[PDB]
Amino acid sequence: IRDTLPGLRNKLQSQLLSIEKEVEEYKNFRPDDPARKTKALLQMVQQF
Amino acid sequence: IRDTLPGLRNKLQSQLLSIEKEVEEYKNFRPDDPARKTKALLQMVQQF
Repeated sequence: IRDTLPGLRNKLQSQLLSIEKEVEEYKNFRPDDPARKTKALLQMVQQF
Repeated sequence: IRDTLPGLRNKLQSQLLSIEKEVEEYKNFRPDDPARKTKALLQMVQQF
């Protein structure tokens, strides 16, 4: 199986990269959190 | 005295028109400004 792992380890390391950004918001989410709620509202309004 | 009044009235109406727009965002002001602070922060960030 090896002799391909460095190709495959990178092949799914990039996959982990493509989601690590949103995983930051998702690790510590608690309902009713005013800080996250208002920050999301502000960025949504700005992009709108 | 009564001849001059129309000019004063229209000029002061124009001046109140000038100031009312600034009063629009200044209808209310409470200590510690719970939401005005966030709104002004967003305005400054967008301006920057």
